[PDB]
Amino acid sequence: NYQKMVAFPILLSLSHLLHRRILYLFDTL
Amino acid sequence: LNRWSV
Amino acid sequence: SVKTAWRTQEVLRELSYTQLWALVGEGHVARVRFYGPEKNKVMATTRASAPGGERLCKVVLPPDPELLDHLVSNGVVVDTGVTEDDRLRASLLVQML
Amino acid sequence: RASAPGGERLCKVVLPPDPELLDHLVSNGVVVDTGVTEDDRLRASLLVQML
Amino acid sequence: EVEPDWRSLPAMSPAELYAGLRARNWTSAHYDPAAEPWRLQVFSCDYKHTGVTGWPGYRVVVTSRGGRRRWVDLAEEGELVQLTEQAPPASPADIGYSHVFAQLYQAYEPRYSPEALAALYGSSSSKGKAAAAAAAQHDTPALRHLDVSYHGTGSAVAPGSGTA
Amino acid sequence: RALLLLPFSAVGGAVAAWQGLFNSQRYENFLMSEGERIWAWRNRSENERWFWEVFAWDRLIFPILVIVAWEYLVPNHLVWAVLAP
Amino acid sequence: TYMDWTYRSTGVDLSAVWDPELWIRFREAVAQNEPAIFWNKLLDRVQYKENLPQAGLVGDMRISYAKFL
Amino acid sequence: REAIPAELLLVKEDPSKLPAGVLQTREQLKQAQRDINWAGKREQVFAAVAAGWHLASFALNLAFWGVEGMPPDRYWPTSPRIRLQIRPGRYGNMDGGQRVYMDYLARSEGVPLN
Repeated sequence: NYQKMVAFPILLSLSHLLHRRILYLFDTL
Repeated sequence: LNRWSV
Repeated sequence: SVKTAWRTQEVLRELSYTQLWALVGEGHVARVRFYGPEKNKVMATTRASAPGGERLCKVVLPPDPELLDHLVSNGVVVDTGVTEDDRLRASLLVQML
Repeated sequence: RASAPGGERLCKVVLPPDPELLDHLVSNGVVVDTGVTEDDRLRASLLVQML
Repeated sequence: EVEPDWRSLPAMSPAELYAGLRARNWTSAHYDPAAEPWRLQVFSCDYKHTGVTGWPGYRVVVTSRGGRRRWVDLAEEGELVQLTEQAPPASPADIGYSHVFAQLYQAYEPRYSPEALAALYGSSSSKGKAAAAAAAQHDTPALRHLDVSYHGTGSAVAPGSGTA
Repeated sequence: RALLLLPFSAVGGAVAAWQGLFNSQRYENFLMSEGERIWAWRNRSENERWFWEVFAWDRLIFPILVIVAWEYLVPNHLVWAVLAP
Repeated sequence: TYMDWTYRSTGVDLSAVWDPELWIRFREAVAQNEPAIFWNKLLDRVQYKENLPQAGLVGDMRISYAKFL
Repeated sequence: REAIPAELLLVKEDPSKLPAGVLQTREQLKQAQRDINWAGKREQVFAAVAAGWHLASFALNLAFWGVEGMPPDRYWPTSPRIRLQIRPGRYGNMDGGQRVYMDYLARSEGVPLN
C-alpha cells in the first residue's frame, strides 16, 4: 500500500506551491 | 507583519 | 530478538566489512550494489537460504582490493541501479530541457 | 640556505605532479612543512567562495 | 555488426565481465582453462551528437557458448591503469573500460614452450633467429576468446540534416 | 474525379466541431453552474485558501528550509551555527 | 603569512584567497625600504595580460604536439 | 561482343564448409531486422515524445484560452501595484511627467497621437 497514496497529496502540494512561488517570484522581481 | 497578508 | 521487538518497517541495518565478508564467504549474500560518491558503501541483498532470509543490509568498507576475489569468487553479482530504461528516461528529460 | 646562490631568500615554486619530489626533499634534508588541509573541502571552501 | 536493442538484452556487470576476462587470461592468476568461449563485440556510439539517446563509453556484447548474448555498459573509464596491470582495483565499481582493455591486451599475449632455457642462454650466433624463431608459440585466447571486432553503431540521422 | 482524398477538411472538421461545442447556451449554463460551484467552495473553505496563499510557504516551509539549509551549509562553529543565524 | 589558521578559528578559509608570496614580498619591501619588491609583484598580478608573450610569438606560432615532443 | 558465362560470374558458396554459427537463422535475421528498424527511428521517436509533451502543455494553455471560467481573486488582483504597495510620492513626480505619462499611455493603448 501507500505507493501512489503518500505521493499524490505531496505532489499536489508541490505543484500548487511551485505555481504560487513562480507568481511570487514575478512579484518580487 | 504584512498588510496584504491579512 | 525477532520474537521480542515489534515490527517497524524495513530499515537497512548497517553492517561492517568483517560481517559482510563472513556472510559472503558463507554464501549468504546474493547481490551487491556499490553506492556512495566515493563508492565505499554497499547494499547487500541476501538470499533466502541465509539465516534471516532476504534482508537489504548496508556496509561501509576501507579500500581493500580483495572484494572482487571474494564476491565473484563465491557467488555474488555486482549491480547498479541505473538500467537502460533509467538512462533513456534521462535522455528524454534532456530532450525536454 | 645562506650557502645558496643569492643568499637566503623565499621563492614561490608551482609544482608539476612529480611523485619523486617528496622523496627528493626528504632524502636531501629539507624540512617539508604541509599545512592543515581540512578534509571537508565543500564546507571549508564555501564561505570564502561566497566572499 | 547490427547494434542490438540495449533495452531488451540481458545486462552483465563490468565486474562480471572483468572476472570472465581474467578467467580467459592465461597470464593471470585466476586463469581457468576449462572456460566457455566468449565472443566480445565492443560498440562505440556514433549518434552521440546526432541522436538523442547517445552514450559516452563502450558497450560490450558478450555471446556465450549457446548463442546467449548479454551486454556490459562500460560507460566511464574506471581506475585508469596501464595495459599490463593485473591487480584488481579496490571498490570494484571502479572497473571501467580501462581494466577491460588491459585484460583484453593481456589475454592475447603469446605463450612460449620451455625452450627459453635453451634460448635466454643459448649457445652462440643469432640465437633469436636460429633457435628461438624455430620454436613457435601457442596463442591461448584464440581457443577461448573471440574479441572479433570493435564495432560502431549505425547513425540513422545525418549530422547536418533537418532531422538533426 | 475524387478530390476528397488527403482529408484536410475532415481534420479541420474536428476543430470546427470543437468550436461549435462551446459558444452555446449549454456551455453558458455549464459556466454559470461552475460559477455557482466555485462560489459555494470559496464560501466553504475560507481558511485553507489563506493557509495556502499566505502561511504555507512564507511562515511554515520557507523558515524551516532556510534554517536547515544554513545549518547544512555553514561550518560547525558557534558563531556560524548560533549567533550569526 | 599563510592564513592556514583561519578556517578552524573563524569559519572562513582565507588561505583560499590570501597570497603568502605577496605578503612575503610586502614584508621584505617594508624591512629593506625597497618598495619595488612589493610593487613589481603587485603590478605583475594586476596586469597579467600585458605579461603574456608578445615577443617571439608572431603570427601563428604553433609547432605540434609531436614536434614539441 | 563477349559473353562471360555465369560460372565465371556467380559465387559457388556451399553453406556447409562455413564455420558454426556463421549462417544466420530466421529468428536471428528477424531479431537483426527488428534492431535495425528500431535504431532507424529511436531518436526521432524520443524527440517526437518530448515535442509532444511540450505541445500537450501548449494545447492545455489553449484550452484555458482567456479569462472565462475563473473567479476574481482577492489575493491576486490583475495589477502588481495593487498587489504590492507602490505609490508615487513627493520626490520624482513633476508636472511634465503628466505629459510623458500621456504619451506612454497613448503608445501602450496603441494610438499614434503623442
